[PDB]
Amino acid sequence: ENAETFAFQAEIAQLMSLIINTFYSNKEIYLRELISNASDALDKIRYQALTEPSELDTGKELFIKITPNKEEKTLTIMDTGIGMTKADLVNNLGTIAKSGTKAFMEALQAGADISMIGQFGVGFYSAFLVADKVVVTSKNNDDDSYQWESSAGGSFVVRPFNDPEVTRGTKIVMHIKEDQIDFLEERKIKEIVKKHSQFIGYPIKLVVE
Amino acid sequence: ENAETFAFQAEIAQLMSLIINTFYSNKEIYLRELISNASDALDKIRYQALTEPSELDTGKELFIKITPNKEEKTLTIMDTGIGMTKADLVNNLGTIAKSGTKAFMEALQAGADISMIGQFGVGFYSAFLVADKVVVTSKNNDDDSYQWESSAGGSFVVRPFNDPEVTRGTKIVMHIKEDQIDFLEERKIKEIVKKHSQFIGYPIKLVVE
Ligand SMILES: Nc1ncnc2c1ncn2[C@@H]1O[C@H](COP(=O)(O)OP(=O)(O)O)[C@@H](O)[C@H]1O
Ligand SMILES: Nc1ncnc2c1ncn2[C@@H]1O[C@H](COP(=O)(O)OP(=O)(O)O)[C@@H](O)[C@H]1O
Ligand SMILES: [Zn+2]
Ligand SMILES: [Zn+2]
Ligand SMILES: [Zn+2]
Ligand SMILES: [Zn+2]
Ligand SMILES: [Zn+2]
Ligand SMILES: [Zn+2]
Ligand SMILES: [Zn+2]
Ligand SMILES: [Zn+2]
Ligand SMILES: [Zn+2]
Ligand SMILES: [Zn+2]
Repeated sequence: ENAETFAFQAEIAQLMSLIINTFYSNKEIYLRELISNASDALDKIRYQALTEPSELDTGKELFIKITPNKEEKTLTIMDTGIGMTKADLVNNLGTIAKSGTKAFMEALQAGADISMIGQFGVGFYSAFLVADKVVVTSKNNDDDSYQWESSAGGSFVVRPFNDPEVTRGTKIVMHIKEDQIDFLEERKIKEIVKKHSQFIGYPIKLVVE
Repeated sequence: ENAETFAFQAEIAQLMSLIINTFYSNKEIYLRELISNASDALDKIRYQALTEPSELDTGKELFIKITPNKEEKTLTIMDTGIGMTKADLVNNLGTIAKSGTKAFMEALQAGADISMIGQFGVGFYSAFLVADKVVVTSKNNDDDSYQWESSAGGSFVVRPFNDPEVTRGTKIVMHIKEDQIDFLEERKIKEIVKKHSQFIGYPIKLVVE
């Protein structure tokens, strides 16, 4: 079937614009948030396999892999976690109100740090701190493989998409803003993971390109 | 199926090598060769539709589209020509010897201009003058959609791949070398097309991304 275009719930769109359009000095927290989302997805498939071992027929190895691509100005974060169905992508990454959204916009306006984002249940949108466009390819055992994509602007699209690397899990491809390309450096990624994601229970693989 | 890997026939591998590893000025002829190939593919479907109009059920509009992406350092040339089956990709872009290959290598080493490539029946490999990697998505009415990819290793891969943009024809994505990013400029492209591809009988659309 075709690409379908969804609107972001209104407060999510406002938060996005505020995220993209306001200077923050502490942008590195996007990586903490996305790694923390991958870890939760990994937990969920790990616990599921304790009663249902065949949920790992789509891949036993549980990990996160980070791939900076300086030539193309993309940062990719992939995990072999539970993945998201078409409905999860539509429901969890844009259309449904989140209770923390509006509160976080108000906290930011009052001068709170951007690093609080995860506490408000909207950590995924930290990707827009460093990215102009974000593409999410995801395959859950209960659905076919789909792709969510948004350049902000109040809407996102979801289309069918098969990636032979994603047999179960989520690949997030961030298209890095010109003023944020520092985050594509091997050394910078290593430092941020080492300093802010040192307690994650899965291997984090960093591949250079 | 999944990805299959194919060795280039020996002389083609040697020609690709000579082409990537020797400095040539007049690299700009790659665009002329690729457009000429697109124009041939357009002609073939055009003539086919004269007796089998249902060959145009997969798209009536006959054109070429050029898309530079400076961010991603890619240049895309796309046509709605006859397209290539899996077998065409495998047979016509690498595995079968062409009689002009060796003759072209010796002509090059004897100092002939790179612009003569087309006259030797090997115009396609001019893409590797400006690109490190070339990815070809093609769909022919007699087969499923497939993708050919090479970084000139002495081999190429062919995998299944659907691109909603290609319902019939061919899309060439060139990953442009660091020193050749000038070819991504709107001004330069138009000027190369205006001077060297002047008499092509199909619309050539340029889209700036
Ligand atoms: N890597 C992922 N794999 C599976 N689902 C994810 C992934 N990243 C995000 N999601 C889904 O998107 C939702 C929103 O993420 P986020 O905005 O970080 O909020 P939170 O993690 O606080 O729930 C998650 O709860 C989860 O359902
Ligand atoms: N855009 C295209 N669409 C369909 N077939 C193509 C395309 N480009 C190249 N090919 C196939 O690859 C072959 C090799 O092309 P090339 O190396 O330029 O040689 P020639 O064009 O002299 O045949 C072509 O003959 C054609 O069969
Ligand atoms: Zn989160
Ligand atoms: Zn199930
Ligand atoms: Zn479904
Ligand atoms: Zn990009
Ligand atoms: Zn800097
Ligand atoms: Zn430091
Ligand atoms: Zn830090
Ligand atoms: Zn040709
Ligand atoms: Zn590239
Ligand atoms: Zn010229």
